Amino acid sequence: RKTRHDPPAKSKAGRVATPPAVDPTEFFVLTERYRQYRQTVRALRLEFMSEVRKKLHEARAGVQAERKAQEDAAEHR
Amino acid sequence: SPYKDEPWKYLDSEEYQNRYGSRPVWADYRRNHKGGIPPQRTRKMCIRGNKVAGNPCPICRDQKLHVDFRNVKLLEQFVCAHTGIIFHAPYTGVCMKQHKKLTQAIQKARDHGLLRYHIPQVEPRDLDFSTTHGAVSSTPPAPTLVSGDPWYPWYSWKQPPERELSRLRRLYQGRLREESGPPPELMPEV
Amino acid sequence: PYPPLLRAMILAQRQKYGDTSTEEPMLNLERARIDPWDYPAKLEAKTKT
Amino acid sequence: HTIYHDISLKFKRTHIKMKKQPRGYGLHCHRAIMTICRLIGIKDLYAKVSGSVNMLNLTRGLFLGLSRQETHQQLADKKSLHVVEFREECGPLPIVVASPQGALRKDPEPEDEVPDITLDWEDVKAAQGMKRSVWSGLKRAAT
Amino acid sequence: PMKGRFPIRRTLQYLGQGDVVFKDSVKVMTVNYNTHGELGEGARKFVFFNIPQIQYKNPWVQITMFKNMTPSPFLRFYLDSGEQVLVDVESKSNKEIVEHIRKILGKNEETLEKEEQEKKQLSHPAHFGPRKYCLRECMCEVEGQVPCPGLVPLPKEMTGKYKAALKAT
Amino acid sequence: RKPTFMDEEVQNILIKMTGLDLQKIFKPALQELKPPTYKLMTQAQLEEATKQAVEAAKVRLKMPPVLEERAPINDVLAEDKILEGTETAKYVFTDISYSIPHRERFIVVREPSGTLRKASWEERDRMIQVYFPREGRRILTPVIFKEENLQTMYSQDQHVDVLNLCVAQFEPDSAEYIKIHHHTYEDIDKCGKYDLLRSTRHFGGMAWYFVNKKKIDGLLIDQIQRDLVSDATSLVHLYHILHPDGQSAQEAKKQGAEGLHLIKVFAKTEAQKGAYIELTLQAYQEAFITHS
Amino acid sequence: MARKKVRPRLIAELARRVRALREQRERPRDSQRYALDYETMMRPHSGNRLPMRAW
Amino acid sequence: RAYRGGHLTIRLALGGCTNRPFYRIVAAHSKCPRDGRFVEQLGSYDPLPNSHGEKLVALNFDRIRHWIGCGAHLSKPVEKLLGLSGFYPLHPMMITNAERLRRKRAREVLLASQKTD
RNA sequence: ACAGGUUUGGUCCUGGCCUUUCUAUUAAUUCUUAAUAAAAUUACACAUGCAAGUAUCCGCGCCCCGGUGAGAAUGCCCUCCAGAUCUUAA
Ligand SMILES: [Mg+2]
Ligand SMILES: [Mg+2]
Ligand SMILES: [Mg+2]
Ligand SMILES: [Mg+2]
Ligand SMILES: [Mg+2]
Ligand SMILES: [Mg+2]
Ligand SMILES: [Mg+2]
Ligand SMILES: [Mg+2]
Ligand SMILES: [Mg+2]
Ligand SMILES: [Mg+2]
Ligand SMILES: [Zn+2]
Ligand SMILES: [Zn+2]
Repeated sequence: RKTRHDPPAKSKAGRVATPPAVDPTEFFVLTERYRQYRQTVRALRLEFMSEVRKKLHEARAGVQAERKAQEDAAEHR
Repeated sequence: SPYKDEPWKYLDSEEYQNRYGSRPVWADYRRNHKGGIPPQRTRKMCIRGNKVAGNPCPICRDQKLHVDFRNVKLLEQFVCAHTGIIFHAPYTGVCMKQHKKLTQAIQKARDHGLLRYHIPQVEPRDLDFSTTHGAVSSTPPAPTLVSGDPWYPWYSWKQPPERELSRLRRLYQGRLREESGPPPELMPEV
Repeated sequence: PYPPLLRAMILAQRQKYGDTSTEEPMLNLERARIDPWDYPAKLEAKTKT
Repeated sequence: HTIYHDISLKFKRTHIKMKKQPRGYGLHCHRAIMTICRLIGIKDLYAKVSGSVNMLNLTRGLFLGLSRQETHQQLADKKSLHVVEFREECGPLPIVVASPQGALRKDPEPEDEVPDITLDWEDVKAAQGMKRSVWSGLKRAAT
Repeated sequence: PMKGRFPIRRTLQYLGQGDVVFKDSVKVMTVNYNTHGELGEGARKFVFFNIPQIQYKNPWVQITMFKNMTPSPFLRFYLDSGEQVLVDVESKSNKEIVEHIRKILGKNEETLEKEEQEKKQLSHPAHFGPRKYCLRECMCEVEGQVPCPGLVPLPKEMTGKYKAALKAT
Repeated sequence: RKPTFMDEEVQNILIKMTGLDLQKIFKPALQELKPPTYKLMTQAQLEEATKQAVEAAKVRLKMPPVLEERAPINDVLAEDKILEGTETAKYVFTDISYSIPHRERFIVVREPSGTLRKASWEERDRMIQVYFPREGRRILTPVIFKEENLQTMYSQDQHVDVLNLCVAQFEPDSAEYIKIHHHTYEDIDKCGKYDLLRSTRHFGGMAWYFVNKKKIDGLLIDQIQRDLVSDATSLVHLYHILHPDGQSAQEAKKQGAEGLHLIKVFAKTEAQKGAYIELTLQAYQEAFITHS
Repeated sequence: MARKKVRPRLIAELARRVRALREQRERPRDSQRYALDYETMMRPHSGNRLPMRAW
Repeated sequence: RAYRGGHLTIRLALGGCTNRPFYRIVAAHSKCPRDGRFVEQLGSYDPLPNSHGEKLVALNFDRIRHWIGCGAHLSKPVEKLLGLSGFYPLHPMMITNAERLRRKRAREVLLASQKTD
């Protein structure tokens, strides 16, 4: 690509982006599905964050980790 | 080759036993090279059209030797009876075009039980066989599945309200497109 | 309702532990509320508590 | 088809090192040692000659090393123990080839935890895979 | 090799066959032994043979020897918590010291097995990439899939030039 | 309480009936070779080496699990009408996880018609082979398992290799696995080649198939001709255990006959070539009594 | 990283102070920053053109 | 290398052969190249079907959900593949594309019916 | 290295060089098509085209990709991570 210190081209210096044609009956029914899908994926992301928290707590202060942490010191003594 | 149908007949014929005998076909063949060590790459192709490239290969010198996956006595001469490996081209003395075909014929014969090879003893894939898990068994269908409804109600095409249609058309003036209602259920063919 | 594959995964998870509960699992959307794009955002610096 | 044990002989100025080989490693030796073994009867052998390369000394040292061999039967007779061969392909099967004819000694041999063997760096390199020489893995003609 | 008294103890096999793996707490091993008397024969044989065996599999653990400082041979392990484990050896043989050390402070069979099983998980058979980390580079070589264009030529209907040419007309 | 192949009462008898033949168990294969090793051992050390070799050959003779035909997988998880013709081919999805067994992996398939179902066994095993290959498995079906190549491999008396290849290729609970196993079990007892499976790890499997097919005439006469009386009195006991309801099992109990007469009663009650079995038993008697 | 032969670059540190001072002293005021030409739809400060839907 | 920012993104690295695309599903940085340094490879995607007419797709769901809970973003083809698999709901882009395809088929049928008589 | 040639009236020993194998660039000679891989003199100076756009204004990215190896013996591997980015109440 270009750089921050490179000037733009002359063919696009005086160029503005143009939007395409918009179909309202399709755009609205697509935006509503967009929202219904984004809420679902947000809920799934929250579920995955909860699973990650559960696994991290099981790995930090788990009932399986404490047993080893105690039995190793016992055998050491 | 008069046979052209049974390559193994020549190996049992008399004109083979008096020429080669109990010795392999590459017994008296010696390949020339440049110094004390022959090259790691042998001749690519020894027969170009009708001309023979000087000293022919042990297989290519007598046209009655047909490379085929049926006559296993010929292919056995190129596989060590102890290690079961394939003899390489510098070891045999044949051209590469015939060595690749010999490797293919050996593999095809091993894939047909004609040529023996090592078969290791392999334990079963799974330690325990459990057909009760929900991976291979049937799962209780959803109430929306047994009813014939999509998994999500917003999967179907719903008609937006006329007020929302007008609100969109008021803001998207200039770029307005032809309207289109619900799409057909089944797509026809050509 | 959960997606089909994740629903099957959840139905197969607890089944191994001896849970015969055939109750339908649902995904909650309480914390899944999001603001539209027209909702203006804040411009101040966030406080790292 | 092979010799009994690995022979590392040192002639006047020719150092010969010959190792035992299975049925699949046929006469990968010097072009004169191969000529001698083809008339002797050895069909599988590996040999390396270092130092001098004189033909007469090479022949004399090869014959001396092949004559100073120790048969499994003679080893079993001198040790009063069974010479048990363990083929690597036959698994842990204790194959017996020579039996100690005579008085079978019931005294077990002293198991040395560290065998004081006289190894060679040329063999240590081959065991560790440090042989990066391009002339080592070259495909050559048959026997 | 050939030089030295025991050339066998300078081989990769000898250093790899020694199964002495300390725990994550041992940091320093100070071995103080003598050079006279029939008692320190075991300590001298241990220092001569088994020190490289332990040092090869414990590269992060310091191992320091001392000669003719105390009339009694001993070893001193300095743990991470500060506890000093003193092990006196006066008539112990070569293997007895190794077994005693493995019994007092070492990794169990299960401890080594779980670690060497967890290390196997990093190399996954399903991934793809170079031969250094993965078993397959390009999925073309799979027996069921489409072969590689450099090995098997693709038909004309699949070439991008034919699709770009049929769209021109 | 139906006796299964994994029951001890069947396994301990099958092991004794198979027997230990080290000269065939530890047989040099056709793989790479290396120079042998030599070491001096006493007689006690030789006996210890032989017993360790027996313990090792136990693992070689570990029996392969034989199961029944698994049920076909047919279950639809969802249906999407919008995907009626959006794709031409079907998408096969496989869950990769090293910490889970293969019997619990979700192998799903979205067909181009719009359905999302579970994959059949032939597709599940193929995908597991692709994403987790093991030595000895082919992704596609090998051509050697057809009738022509299989008949040729049987004529070349390679049934042990056929079994060791089929066990590695297919799952022991699939359909073609049982098909090929029964096909080779038909040929071995058609041609009288029971000796080829003497010391293999499939003798128990073929015996457990023969006791279910009630075809014991050929195996019994072949065991009698090899001077194997224990291997026949152990086979008749397996038959009696596997078929408790039967005249052969009831007459033996009501008579209290010994193991040597357990063969005669089985030859008289439910044997097809009973005259042949009786002639073979009499020929064994008139020879063994005179020679020993 | 951290070597014994590292040179104590001072110009790179002085340029930071120079540009920090020039950011605050020559800070463009919001008036001319948000000034707008209603004919060309071009910002005279930055040089960006406004979108077509906002015309 | 050192970046000024960026976010973890589970994308498809197109590493393959000419006229034979091959996408490796991988979680990597967002400012790194396509086939550059990555964090963890999860699955693979084969666009061209094999002899059985099947397009093989691989997903390591256990690590996928872990990374998504850790805060990794997804791309359009990754979301499309997840919707086709059933781990995520079907994408509205896929839905509207199916609707557009149905409308194109309907227009094709109408044109074929009007050009026949 | 399985090695071979080369000193001397001649032998042995010591000994250097070369040949034998494999890869890459240029030059000569010759030359028919496809596919795949790769296009490698220049940190010497550049004519010309394009490579950073998006958006109801705000803002966001603008050596990120891509390019090269002049300097640095620079470095490989290992602890700690300020700070920056994504989602959260953390
Ligand atoms: Mg520039
Ligand atoms: Mg010389
Ligand atoms: Mg490419
Ligand atoms: Mg001189
Ligand atoms: Mg050129
Ligand atoms: Mg030129
Ligand atoms: Mg902008
Ligand atoms: Mg670069
Ligand atoms: Mg310098
Ligand atoms: Mg940090
Ligand atoms: Zn040829
Ligand atoms: Zn490829």
